[PDB]
Amino acid sequence: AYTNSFTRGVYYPDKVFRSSVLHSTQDLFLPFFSNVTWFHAIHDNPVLPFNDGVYFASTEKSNIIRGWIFGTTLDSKTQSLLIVNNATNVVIKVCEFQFCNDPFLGV
Amino acid sequence: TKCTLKSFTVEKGIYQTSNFRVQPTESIVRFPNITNLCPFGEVFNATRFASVYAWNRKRISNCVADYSVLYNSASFSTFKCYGVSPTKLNDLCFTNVYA
Amino acid sequence: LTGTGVLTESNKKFLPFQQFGRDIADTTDAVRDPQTLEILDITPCSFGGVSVITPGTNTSNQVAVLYQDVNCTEVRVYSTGSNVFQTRAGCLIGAEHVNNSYECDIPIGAGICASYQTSQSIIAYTMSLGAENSVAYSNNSIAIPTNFTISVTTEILPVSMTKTSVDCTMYICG
Amino acid sequence: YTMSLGAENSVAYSNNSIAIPTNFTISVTTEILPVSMTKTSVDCTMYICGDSTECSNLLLQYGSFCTQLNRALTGIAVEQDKNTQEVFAQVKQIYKTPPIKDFGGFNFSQILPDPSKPSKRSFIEDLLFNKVTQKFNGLTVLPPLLTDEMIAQYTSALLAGTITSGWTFGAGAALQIPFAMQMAYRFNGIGVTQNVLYENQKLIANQFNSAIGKIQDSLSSTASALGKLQDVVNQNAQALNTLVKQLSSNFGAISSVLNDILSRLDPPEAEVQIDRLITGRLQSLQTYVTQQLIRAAEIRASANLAATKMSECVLGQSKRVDFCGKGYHLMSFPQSAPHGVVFLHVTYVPAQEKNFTTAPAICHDGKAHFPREGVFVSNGTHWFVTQRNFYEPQIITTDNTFVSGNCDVVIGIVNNTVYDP
Amino acid sequence: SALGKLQDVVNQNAQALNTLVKQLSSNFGAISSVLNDILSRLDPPEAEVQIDRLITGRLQSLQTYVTQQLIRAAEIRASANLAATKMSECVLGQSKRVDFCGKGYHLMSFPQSAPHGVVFLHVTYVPAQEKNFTTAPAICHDGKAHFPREGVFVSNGTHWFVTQRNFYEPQIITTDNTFVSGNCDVVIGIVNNTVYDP
Ligand SMILES: *[C@@H]1O[C@H](CO)[C@@H](O[C@@H]2O[C@H](CO)[C@@H](O)[C@H](O)[C@H]2NC(C)=O)[C@H](O)[C@H]1NC(C)=O
Ligand SMILES: *[C@@H]1O[C@H](CO)[C@@H](O[C@@H]2O[C@H](CO)[C@@H](O)[C@H](O)[C@H]2NC(C)=O)[C@H](O)[C@H]1NC(C)=O
Ligand SMILES: *[C@@H]1O[C@H](CO)[C@@H](O[C@@H]2O[C@H](CO)[C@@H](O)[C@H](O)[C@H]2NC(C)=O)[C@H](O)[C@H]1NC(C)=O
Ligand SMILES: *[C@@H]1O[C@H](CO)[C@@H](O[C@@H]2O[C@H](CO)[C@@H](O)[C@H](O)[C@H]2NC(C)=O)[C@H](O)[C@H]1NC(C)=O
Ligand SMILES: *[C@@H]1O[C@H](CO)[C@@H](O[C@@H]2O[C@H](CO)[C@@H](O)[C@H](O)[C@H]2NC(C)=O)[C@H](O)[C@H]1NC(C)=O
Ligand SMILES: *[C@@H]1O[C@H](CO)[C@@H](O[C@@H]2O[C@H](CO)[C@@H](O)[C@H](O)[C@H]2NC(C)=O)[C@H](O)[C@H]1NC(C)=O
Ligand SMILES: *[C@@H]1O[C@H](CO)[C@@H](O[C@@H]2O[C@H](CO)[C@@H](O)[C@H](O)[C@H]2NC(C)=O)[C@H](O)[C@H]1NC(C)=O
Ligand SMILES: *[C@@H]1O[C@H](CO)[C@@H](O)[C@H](O)[C@H]1NC(C)=O
Ligand SMILES: *[C@@H]1O[C@H](CO)[C@@H](O)[C@H](O)[C@H]1NC(C)=O
Ligand SMILES: *[C@@H]1O[C@H](CO)[C@@H](O)[C@H](O)[C@H]1NC(C)=O
Ligand SMILES: *[C@@H]1O[C@H](CO)[C@@H](O)[C@H](O)[C@H]1NC(C)=O
Ligand SMILES: *[C@@H]1O[C@H](CO)[C@@H](O)[C@H](O)[C@H]1NC(C)=O
Ligand SMILES: *[C@@H]1O[C@H](CO)[C@@H](O)[C@H](O)[C@H]1NC(C)=O
Ligand SMILES: *[C@@H]1O[C@H](CO)[C@@H](O)[C@H](O)[C@H]1NC(C)=O
Ligand SMILES: *[C@@H]1O[C@H](CO)[C@@H](O)[C@H](O)[C@H]1NC(C)=O
Ligand SMILES: *[C@@H]1O[C@H](CO)[C@@H](O)[C@H](O)[C@H]1NC(C)=O
Ligand SMILES: *[C@@H]1O[C@H](CO)[C@@H](O)[C@H](O)[C@H]1NC(C)=O
Repeated sequence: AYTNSFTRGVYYPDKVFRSSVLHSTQDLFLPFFSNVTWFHAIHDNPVLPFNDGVYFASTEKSNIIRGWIFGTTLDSKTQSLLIVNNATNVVIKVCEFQFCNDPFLGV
Repeated sequence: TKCTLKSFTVEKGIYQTSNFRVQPTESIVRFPNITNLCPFGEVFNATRFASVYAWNRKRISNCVADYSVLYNSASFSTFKCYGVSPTKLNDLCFTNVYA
Repeated sequence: LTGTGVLTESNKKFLPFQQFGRDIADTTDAVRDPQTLEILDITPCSFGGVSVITPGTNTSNQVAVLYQDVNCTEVRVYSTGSNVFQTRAGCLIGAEHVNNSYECDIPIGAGICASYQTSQSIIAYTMSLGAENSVAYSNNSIAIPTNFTISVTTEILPVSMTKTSVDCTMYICG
Repeated sequence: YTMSLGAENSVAYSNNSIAIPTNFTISVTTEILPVSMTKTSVDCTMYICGDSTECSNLLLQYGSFCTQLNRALTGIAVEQDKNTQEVFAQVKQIYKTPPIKDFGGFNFSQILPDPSKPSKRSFIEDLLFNKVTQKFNGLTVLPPLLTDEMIAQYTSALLAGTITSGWTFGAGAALQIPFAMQMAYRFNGIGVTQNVLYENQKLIANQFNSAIGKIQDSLSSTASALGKLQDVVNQNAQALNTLVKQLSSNFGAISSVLNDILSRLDPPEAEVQIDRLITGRLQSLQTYVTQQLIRAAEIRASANLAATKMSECVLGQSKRVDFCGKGYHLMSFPQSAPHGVVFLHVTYVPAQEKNFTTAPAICHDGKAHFPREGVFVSNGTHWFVTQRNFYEPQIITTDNTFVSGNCDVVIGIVNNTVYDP
Repeated sequence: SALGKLQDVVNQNAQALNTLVKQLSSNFGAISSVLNDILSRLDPPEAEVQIDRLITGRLQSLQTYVTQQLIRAAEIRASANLAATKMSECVLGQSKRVDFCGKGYHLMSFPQSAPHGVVFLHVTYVPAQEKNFTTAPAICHDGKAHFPREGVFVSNGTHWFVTQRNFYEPQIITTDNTFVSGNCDVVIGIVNNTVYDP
């Protein structure tokens, strides 16, 4: 499934304050009105390409989505960034983690 | 006006000759209120370094360093900087640092 | 980051990660004080053009100073007293303000002109546009000249300019 | 699509048919001319080397490059006030219309300054001012010598002179004349006998008032009215905005910010990078000044045209075709506008025509009779002589025609009789 | 100061040349403004660089001079075209264009040469003295409205006369001064008088 990204995906290109100005800058942005793949978590957690950068979006009411894994093989053979947000603690690690065939966290 | 027109005679009229600018009375020097030292001692004079393929990265934070005793040191066979002069270094309060 | 300017209070709500602001010209607009987390605007040390209104040195060495597009507030020798006249062109110091209008002599701007008059000094005034002369208009009255004058006027027009020629090779690499 | 070049309209030409208008319309058109442009001034030293002693010392190696650009911009600013003076300050006095505005039925309340309002400005001028729309960075704007109020006073004096004295106030002293008689002269000046004005004085006055009302409506509704002055303002704003933006360019330097170079590079390299920025910014200033000089020459030419129209259109009556609007020029009225002038051209335009049979001359006793003024027309039974620009048939008499030559010479001469009073 | 319009032009050209000459003293980043002092001191690998800087600066100065001269020449060309128009329609003819050939009603013009320019002596007719006369757009005789062929009707308080617009010269109102058009019930402000029939 795909949907329309419309005008989402705009971020501050740097940490310089600007006001009342139209500034033209070239960077890695999400193209306007592009197609974004819609994934479901009901009743499906595949591995997606990262390419040159990924735009991510989520809608929450009970904090179902709790982390991200980035890498190439995700099998302890290379370094893979692991980000987990558990209640109030954001944890970032770059260890050579040995991941399960289908990584998940239980309640 | 005489200097602006490069003449000791000024004809009748109105001339734009200079610009009024208030001059500063004192200088204002502002830096973060931190009185700590850098770990450069244990980074340069470390007991063992890492292999080039496994190059080690050491972030630094909240410290002050004097690269003049390093530029003046014959121990360092190579000291070359790009985008910033190695001499004028204790002026610009550095922002990010990764050794 | 170095510069010259007046540091003033601001109402610009900088984000926690933003340290410097910039103007249209990409110059520094404001800074966050590294010791006290407040945002201070940097306004270049108030400035403006300085023009000298003077009669020729064959008449007098007294001058008036026009500070362009400034208030008579922020303003070695020339002080900020005696005759100070605020005009829409700026703050004029040294010229006496005269209520009587005259034909414009040394133009200042925004309707204000200056001249050297009376013991003599530089005066500033609102320039006259001409004498006021109403027309005795009515629906049944016409004025017809009974006499005339033959006048001769002089109109001078440039036709040519000096036929200069530049030896570019000898000039650059003589 | 392929653009049309206008409607196709053949002319019913023949060797013995003339179309003479039987009715007319008084039209008012709006011609907008730039007179002046923003009196910009550039502090070349602060622009290139703002609050930098080292940069200024390096700039000193370029000699007079700075002061000659200040000189060029000063010359431009001065000639802008010369342009304003040439266009508006063409009257030696400052006349003022009397309270009685009974100008033969012509309503001028929408062009003469409203007494109630503080500044002497007409309703139309108020409409015009509502249509035309770096601070700490060297670039300054000088005020004009003549304020908008003073320009309004000059236009009021010129309008009052034109209304109360016709063209006499321009040549010499203002000689009062009833406005209807002024219009009688204006009609005689275009080949229309003055009796046409007096017979149609109420109709002409109503047509003029309606034309003024339409001008007010057009200027109060259409937003693309002052497209010639707004374009000039936009060009000057764009030039200044481009000049300001040029400060952000590197021109080959490591950074456009002079203070960031000074705090980072040693003199042997900082001087080189500053030399690159100075060269780039000086080239930018020279480009700006050259563009301003060319635009100023265009503005001066436009101002000279505006002054020519003021003198030969408002102060007099123009015989130059389409110089003062389409049609036969009667009069013009000046109005001020931001950095420009608006002329309201009142012209005579033929409205309705009939096909009449004509002849170059009429034979009576063998002599060839030619009209002193007008042409011969026939409605099919009788020949008449009438003025060229308005159908008004008159009996052919010895006071309308003259004799020259004989009937055997003129090609197309017709036989008739000439009445002898 | 009467000839300032031409003297300023001369001064501008002299000033431009003086500025150009002064431009030879600028370094433009070179070690010296004197080309011979660079040539006698530096080897080609550095002398060529210093000379390149001086050439760039002097060529930019020449281009600035030439551009200013082209703009000034265009202004002079427009002025010359105006002068030729004045010669043709002012000296060679008689101008009906208001204030084109001086203030007043143009009669004639006389050319005079001047250094790098032309001076026109404009001889014009200017009304000098005026009187307040009562006027009327038309005169009734037998119910017809009589209008002047040229000039206007005036009254000195007892008699109506017709006179040329630009000079008071009252004449008896006759059928050779007026013409008949329409009737008395149309013209607003028409007055009663008599028209003499020779
Ligand atoms: C018309 O004006 C001219 C001059 O503008 C008058 O000529 C002068 O008249 C006065 C007395 O009337 C003499 O004293 C002068 O010597 C005359 N000057 C010249 C050059 O002749 C002329 O008199 C005026 N005519 C009328 C009828 O007013
Ligand atoms: C001349 O025109 C003006 C405006 O077109 C007239 O003023 C208007 O008069 C009417 C009543 O006659 C008022 O209802 C309007 O409000 C007036 N306009 C304004 C802007 O106040 C004026 O009366 C006309 N004069 C003559 C003699 O016709
Ligand atoms: C000539 O044209 C004018 C208008 O261009 C005519 O005036 C109009 O006449 C109609 C009917 O007579 C009126 O309803 C309008 O109000 C008039 N207009 C104005 C502005 O008053 C005029 O009648 C025409 N005359 C001839 C002989 O054709
Ligand atoms: C051409 O014009 C003449 C002049 O008006 C017309 O002649 C008059 O026409 C009217 C029409 O009602 C008569 O009442 C007059 O008695 C006529 N007078 C004379 C002296 O003929 C003539 O009719 C017009 N012809 C056309 C075809 O329009
Ligand atoms: C205009 O009138 C004249 C004379 O009234 C005409 O001339 C006549 O032409 C015929 C034709 O050859 C001759 O037989 C007559 O002898 C001529 N008359 C005279 C007095 O010489 C002339 O032809 C007429 N033209 C038109 C166009 O009608
Ligand atoms: C208006 O002008 C007429 C024409 O000259 C004057 O009439 C003459 O006035 C003179 C005055 O000396 C008498 O001698 C003549 O006899 C008058 N002639 C006629 C035919 O009346 C008339 O006086 C002038 N009016 C005024 C008020 O000066
Ligand atoms: C000009 O003269 C005519 C007649 O000579 C005047 O017309 C008279 O006007 C009165 C007033 O309405 C009528 O009672 C008469 O019957 C009219 N006369 C005729 C012959 O019809 C006219 O009023 C005069 N105008 C002026 C300004 O004096
Ligand atoms: C998104 O996908 C649909 C069909 O899969 C396609 O028609 C549409 O053009 C795509 N959007 C864009 C921006 O290409
Ligand atoms: C989240 O996980 C980290 C890693 O062990 C742990 O230290 C922290 O207490 C956890 N927080 C919560 C709220 O579970
Ligand atoms: C390393 O040790 C030497 C002396 O053995 C000393 O001179 C040098 O400054 C030290 N380097 C640092 C970074 O402290
Ligand atoms: C001053 O002006 C007078 C005339 O106005 C002149 O004669 C004199 O030579 C001038 N002197 C100087 C020094 O300009
Ligand atoms: C100058 O400042 C005073 C108050 O500080 C103010 O009342 C006045 O209007 C100002 N004038 C101008 C020209 O800014
Ligand atoms: C000018 O006139 C005003 C009255 O509007 C008065 O207050 C002021 O003092 C006068 N100034 C001089 C110098 O006469
Ligand atoms: C004159 O006749 C032609 C014949 O077709 C006609 O087209 C034209 O409209 C007529 N002129 C007028 C003013 O109607
Ligand atoms: C005018 O044209 C018609 C066309 O048939 C012709 O018969 C007639 O002779 C012409 N008249 C003149 C004077 O050319
Ligand atoms: C005409 O009358 C007016 C009325 O005030 C007067 O001012 C004017 O001077 C008179 N003209 C002449 C020439 O006397
Ligand atoms: C001229 O104006 C006067 C002013 O009172 C008036 O009485 C008279 O009727 C007017 N006449 C005309 C023809 O307008």
